[PDB]
Amino acid sequence: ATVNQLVRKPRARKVAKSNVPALEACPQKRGVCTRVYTTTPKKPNSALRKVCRVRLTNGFEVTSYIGGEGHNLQEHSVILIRGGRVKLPGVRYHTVRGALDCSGVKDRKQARSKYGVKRPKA
Amino acid sequence: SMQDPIADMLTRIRNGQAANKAAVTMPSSKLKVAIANVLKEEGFIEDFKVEGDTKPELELTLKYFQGKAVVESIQRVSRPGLRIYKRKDELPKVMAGLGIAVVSTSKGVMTDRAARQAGLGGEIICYVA
RNA sequence: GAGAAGGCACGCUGAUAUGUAGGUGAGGUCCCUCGCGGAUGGAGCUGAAAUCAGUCGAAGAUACCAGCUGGCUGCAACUGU
RNA sequence: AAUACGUUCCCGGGCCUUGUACACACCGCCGUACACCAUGGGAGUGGGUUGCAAAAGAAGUAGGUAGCUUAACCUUCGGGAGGGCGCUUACCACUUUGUGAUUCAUGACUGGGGUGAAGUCGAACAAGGUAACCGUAGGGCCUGCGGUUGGAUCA
RNA sequence: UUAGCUAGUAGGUGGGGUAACGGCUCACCUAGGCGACGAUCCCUAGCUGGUCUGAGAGGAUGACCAGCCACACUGGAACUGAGACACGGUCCAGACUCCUACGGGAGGCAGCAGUGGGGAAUAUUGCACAAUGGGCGCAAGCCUGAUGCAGCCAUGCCGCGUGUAUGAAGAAGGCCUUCGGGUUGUAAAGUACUUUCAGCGGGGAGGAAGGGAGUAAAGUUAAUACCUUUGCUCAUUGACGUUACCCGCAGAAGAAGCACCGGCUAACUCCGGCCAGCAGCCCGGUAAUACGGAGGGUGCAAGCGUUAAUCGGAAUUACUGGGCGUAAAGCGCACGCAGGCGGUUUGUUAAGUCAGAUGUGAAAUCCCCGGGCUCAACCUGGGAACUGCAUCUGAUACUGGCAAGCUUGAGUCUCGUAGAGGGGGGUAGAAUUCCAGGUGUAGCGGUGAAAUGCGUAGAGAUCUGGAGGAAUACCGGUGGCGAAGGCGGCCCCCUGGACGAAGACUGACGCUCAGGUGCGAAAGCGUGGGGAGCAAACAGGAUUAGAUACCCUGGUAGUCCACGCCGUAAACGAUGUCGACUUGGAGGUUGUGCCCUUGAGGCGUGGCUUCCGGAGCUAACGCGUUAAGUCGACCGCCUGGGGAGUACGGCCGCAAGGUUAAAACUCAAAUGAAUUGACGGGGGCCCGCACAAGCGGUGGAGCAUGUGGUUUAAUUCGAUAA
Repeated sequence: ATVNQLVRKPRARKVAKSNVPALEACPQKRGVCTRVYTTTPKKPNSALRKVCRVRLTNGFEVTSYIGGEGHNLQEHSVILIRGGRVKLPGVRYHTVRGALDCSGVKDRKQARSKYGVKRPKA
Repeated sequence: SMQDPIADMLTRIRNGQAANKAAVTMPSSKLKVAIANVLKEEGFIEDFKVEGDTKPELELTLKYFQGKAVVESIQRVSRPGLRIYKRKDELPKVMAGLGIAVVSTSKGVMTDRAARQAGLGGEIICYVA
């Protein structure tokens, strides 16, 4: 652009839109499980992904993934969600295992801190 | 229309050097003659002469070394659309000192190192490397 | 559409101004190719509206007189017959 | 034994060239039932903020003052000046009314959009079997008019 | 996707008011002021030194520390005072909470702790005024949730420890194994040694200056009192605190976890079925280095990971530092105001520019050299820096202003040239259709083939006359004119532009252009005509599985004219306008000059134009003096693919719709050019019992045999060019 064209209208920095807008610049958000169900992946993959819908404390209603093998999550369960999408279109948040309603994945021995599993004492 | 005759002189020099022209001719001017003087005393052109009285015609004799162009690069820095003035402590050096930068200081048109030794700044006319 | 809706002011007395702006226009003076003339001239007469101050009553468009208003919709364009 | 004139057509193959949105490579992509997500319209409904025209007028400050009261000062001892309260006017907050503007949420119903190994019916890419596309108009893409080559073949 | 705003509004005179100028306020007068350099309106927001990031320019940000501002439950107001319209003052009103004898009262933690609540999340209802500072006081001193400290939290930075040395045939168990062994691994056990830190006990700075009481000297004074200052003496002043630090004791004794190991990215094996699951971007359908567990290893380490957020990488908003022929991007074209830029010479100014000096740019922070904490973090001395702003004095090259010029850019005039340039009127011939008539007879028309359709009421064919509308064969041509859209018989009338020759003239009068205006194919709309041919819609006949299509027979709008509207096209050279420079070749078209013009000749010189191609440029294709090469001025436009040139709002329109123009959401692609194949209901060439020419069969019958299916206890398994 001509220097005069920039003087009259400067460069407009491209604005980046968040990938986790329901957190509102917070690392975690608390919400209640509205509906717990399963979903089928997309194309290449084939499974039954454990997912849940949760109305957060700021009013946002989002679908959140439940990682790990096995979960005891029912309706009205108040869980803690964090960012991190599932590549399962639409799901953009993860449920923190070991956070105030979601028990840790039982029988974990490796990467326990990622699933809220206490260290097995000898 | 013709709104920058100095850039036109630089472009004529560049195109005559790329076409292996022996000499280039152009309408003359005081600033053109000063820049041609700076180019000749620095060794980028062989000679220059101004012919004519009512319509002076400036003729620069281009220079070659090994059948190659002596002027590798010549750019207009300060131009009508954007004027560039520099202080003596921020005068530019072309090719890390191997090239020259024609600067128009209050004591005439000179090179960047001459303006630095004279403790002067001014308008950066062109870069000649 | 619309006077949409809605609101404010409103009497009397005084002052501005012993009656104002405006209207009307005598005498006078001047001119005139002269008359039911022209110009100037302002006496007298008439006279709103407004502002300010005061003042009375529960109430000042005080009586008679003198639109109810808004929203949605059917039908017919309309005034008319 | 018969027949083969010949390479126009069917099939398969070889060489060259051309177009291609194909490359597990022609046995190779578009638009109208179900689920979810976000969104436009929608009779309205509830909030926030705010404009205009008003009404209102606590306390306070200031102007006015005949009613009540009043130590310093003046006085002829009678009072006077001044002050204070009360009243009142001006400004003004809350508040009230009417009518608009804007924003959010919401709403029967309705329009499209996106996503989803696996549903139904049948334009583009080769000259895609009617060349494709652009503007426009008419009719579960086609046709008319004009334009482009970002069309193939041309003894 | 906010363009107009403002009535005390702008200014003036006078009165008042303030500590002070002032529409600060009032009366009157004038009619102004702000605004495209964004006024007004709407949303968000405390500002700065600074912090993070970055090579830098920038981007993000404003917690702690320091400066400024604003607020003190919400709204308003004043009083006292030097200072307030006042956090812990006053009055009023409101909401709320509490006491009440029901008549009245009281309160404001956004001070320090603390409570409930909200949240993913942020601490003690602690000690002392011992130091610094503050208020009051002559002072002693009193007050001080400032402050000095302490408590809690791995929240961050920094430092230290969780031992050290030796230790093998390398024990056991674990894991793997070609079963040989390898690895965990000197790792462990064992042996020798040590004791930082923590635990127990004993010493012990510094933060402490002062203040008090005494005396002595000096000053003051009439005074050897009192007071002030100055020496010395004495007894004291610490919350931290059991301080820092030091010394002794005992014993390896009290102290290692987290993530990862497919690639990016350091680190590999075993075991358990597209499920369970992993995933920052590109695994798992029965020997998964990707899931889960184990062994081993890798990286960090009192931490380790995940999430959230900023910058970087991202030259991915490109000022430094990008692009627009085909990948996203040149407005359809032009005129033109504001704006941007501007040929050449002289003089002058000194506004931009440059140089020097002065003032300022708070301290802290950043950086450099040192110092003190046992080191570091941290604290700190000095310096540099603060790239900025203002003023003053000079410089005059360039830009700007002013004045005078100049002719080369730009225009005017003279004479001619070519042209489908435009508007209006007239006319000509060929042809289609229709009407009337003559001849003539059974078909015509159409198609791949048909049929619908016309025809014995005489069609088609042919001949004659007439009517009407539309378009202009041959010329005709990668020819011409026009800004673009476009313009095609001939003639006349009006009219624009371009070019050339030789001169004369004006003297920068120029280029570009947001907003603005004008022109703008076809289709479409309105009014009034016209209507031969063609032909959306429509009807019928075909084709087809269907055929709302292609094909056929008709046929309305429309196409045509006048006047308005529409304002869009693959409006294309997918290439904005203007100017300068850079090797060539062959043509076309249109002027002009020269020569016994030899010739329809040759040689120059302009304008426009087509093809090829050199350097150069390009991702390539290709462009290439008519650039997509080298530059300059200005404008328009682009920022991944969809959603989407869509919705809403505005403007425009009779309508159709045009124009300006997002968001949520969703994917890791979408795309351009070229390459090797494959394919084509593309082309060329050529073969094969491939077709054609023939002969004999199979499919029909009975049986043999193999298969499928069915049946069965089994009808074993496999083969599907089977």
